[PDB]
Amino acid sequence: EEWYFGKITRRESEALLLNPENPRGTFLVRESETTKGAYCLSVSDFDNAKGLNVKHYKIRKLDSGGFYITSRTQFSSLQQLVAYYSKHADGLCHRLTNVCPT
Ligand SMILES: CC(=O)N[C@@H](Cc1ccc(OP(=O)(O)O)cc1)C(=O)N[C@@H](CCC(=O)O)C(=O)N[C@H](CCC1CCCCC1)C(N)=O
Repeated sequence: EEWYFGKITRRESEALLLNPENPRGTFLVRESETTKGAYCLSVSDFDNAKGLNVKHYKIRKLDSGGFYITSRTQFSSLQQLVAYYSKHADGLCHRLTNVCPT
């Protein structure tokens, strides 16, 4: 239940997002399974080559500071990241739209 999904798997994230009900920009935030201390923004997309597909963006945190996907654009928290990208794609595949249901 969203937007923070905590310790779900990459593949489980993907199975959730890829519900055909879900529009482009459907998203969740999870822990990164593989980088410890990182988080992950997982977003549903579409192209006519791949069809329905998902992109994953690592969210790093500086020790000393803020959260980021790109290091020139930082946030003092995860809700501020999410609020930003809800208004602007700014290099993401798509603007954040629905939170992932379930
Ligand atoms: C295999 C994979 O998904 N890697 C992920 C990263 C990841 C790793 C571990 C995670 O943790 P976990 O193991 O739990 O999933 C979660 C996510 C990945 O590279 N995404 C791509 C972007 C999505 C895509 O275009 O696909 C990525 O960073 N692009 C970078 C940077 C691109 C830019 C684009 C402009 C805005 C700032 C980012 C690159 N190439 O310069």
